[PDB]
Amino acid sequence: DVPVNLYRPNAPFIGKVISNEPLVKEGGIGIVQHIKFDLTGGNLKYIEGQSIGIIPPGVDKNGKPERLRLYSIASTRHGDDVDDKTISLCVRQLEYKHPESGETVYGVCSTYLTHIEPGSEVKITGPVGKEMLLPDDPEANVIMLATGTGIAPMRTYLWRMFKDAERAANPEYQFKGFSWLVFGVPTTPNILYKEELEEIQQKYPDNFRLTYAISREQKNPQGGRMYIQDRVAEHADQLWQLIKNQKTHTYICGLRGMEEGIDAALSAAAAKEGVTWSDYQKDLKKAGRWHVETY
Ligand SMILES: Cc1cc2nc3c(=O)[nH]c(=O)nc-3n(C[C@H](O)[C@H](O)[C@H](O)COP(=O)(O)OP(=O)(O)OC[C@H]3O[C@@H](n4cnc5c(N)ncnc54)[C@H](O)[C@@H]3O)c2cc1C
Repeated sequence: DVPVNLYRPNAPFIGKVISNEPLVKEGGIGIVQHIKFDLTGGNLKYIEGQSIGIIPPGVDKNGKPERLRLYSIASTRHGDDVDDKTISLCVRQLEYKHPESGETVYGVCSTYLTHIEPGSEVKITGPVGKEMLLPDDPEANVIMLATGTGIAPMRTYLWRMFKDAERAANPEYQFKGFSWLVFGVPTTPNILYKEELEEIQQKYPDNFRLTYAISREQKNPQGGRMYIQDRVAEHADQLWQLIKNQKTHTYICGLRGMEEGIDAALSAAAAKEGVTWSDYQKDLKKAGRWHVETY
């Protein structure tokens, strides 16, 4: 029932770019683009939580072909237009430091993708991943802990859950559980999909809670910048009480190193009731209720 590896690196799907919109608004940090691809002419199917590979053009410094980089799928199975013909990605341009040869180094595949023109052909492989899939249980609770581009799989769940055209397209899935997104970003102009996330919270105030950790605008109780781990510690008792429900699934996605602060908050909360979190978390992973994708 889960599509996997319908296309592989030795014979990828050649899709075309339809659009390439900026997501970071004026005053924000960096470049993050929303890129939609045409899937007509092939049989690429996918579902929510999965990833696809992109093969960038060119050769590395040794003269070898550039390999694929994985990107979380940012659209539901139906695409943004709910027509089953497209797929979207949420790509941040990677750039960095002086202690790495030269001055500023630009990532090959993320620079390629964030500056790609409509009409351009792209090499696509996949889909891949069964670690971040959404339960078909409409009464599930869904905790979502994201930073930056880790918002991508979360957007596929929330759109499936709360978009009107999705609800009309998926008769089998009419969500009525509770979902909570904690989204960590550096500025308010960096809140990817801010307008659409906040519209969902207005229509479904009993089914969706939205919490931000904005580091250049908020301080934690110790005086430092507000990060997602500071927000998780703030609500650690509530998050633990929801995690004890048999229906609750937790998703964590973003850049590596966010998992350590989430566990230390949830550890202190579990300890109060005589539970060892790291032991409890193993059972959750085997049960398929603890989903992690960091990179
Ligand atoms: C499952 C999965 C899902 C992903 N989803 C997304 C997504 O939705 N959106 C998204 O933008 N990205 C996503 N990523 C990351 C993405 O695959 C690529 O790694 C990223 O876009 C950078 O690729 P590049 O080709 O731009 O960089 P490369 O050109 O390969 O540059 C990366 C290399 O340079 C180095 N480097 C990187 N950062 C630094 C730093 N601060 N200091 C020093 N050296 C550094 C390392 O050697 C790293 O291997 C995902 C990764 C995985 C594994």
